[PDB]
Amino acid sequence: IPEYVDWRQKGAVTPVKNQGSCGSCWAFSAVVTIEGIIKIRTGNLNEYSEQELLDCDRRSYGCNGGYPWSALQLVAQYGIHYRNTYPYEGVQRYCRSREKGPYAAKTDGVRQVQPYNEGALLYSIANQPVSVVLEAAGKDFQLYRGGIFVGPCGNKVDHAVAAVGYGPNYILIKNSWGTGWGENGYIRIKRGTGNSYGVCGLYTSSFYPVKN
Ligand SMILES: [Cl-]
Repeated sequence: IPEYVDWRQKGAVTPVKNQGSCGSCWAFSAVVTIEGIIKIRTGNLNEYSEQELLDCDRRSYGCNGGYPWSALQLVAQYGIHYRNTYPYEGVQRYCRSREKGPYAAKTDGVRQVQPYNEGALLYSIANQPVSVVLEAAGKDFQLYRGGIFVGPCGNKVDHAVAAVGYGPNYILIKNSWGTGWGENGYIRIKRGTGNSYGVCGLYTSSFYPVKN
């Protein structure tokens, strides 16, 4: 695998968003991976709808929270519309996918990374952006501005984000808290400690879509 990865430099990452007060991190996580795989597979970089997942993933709980893997399964079975055709309203509503015309994109499956395994996650990121989870409730994570973050933070994960790259001592993470948080919306999380959870629980639960 390469020494350095950054899918932004391949034009596979859309601008940073802000989820607001809604508990929709799981949908923003999933869309990052969708935007990435469609660019890698088709050549187009486009913004897809987090609201559609919020409204239509019957296995999640709207603004109470949810699962990136179930969002990705829904996109594998049905598809997803463009974000501008189905914009973010910040509250759950009824599923309006049928009123939006044919889907803009569709994947063919979902895969899971074996947990607590830094190298398995690195291998997946080299192929495409990966949905991951972490503990974001600590003040240190909330006040982060740049550099390689070593914590403090525990492993009680609570927040889905996306890994869009890595380097020798870090993994590169795109958050959905606006550009005003972190390194222009991003954080470099330290890798290579002697902790099997990863720092901030980073290796707890990672998934990615597949698209023939
Ligand atoms: Cl280091």
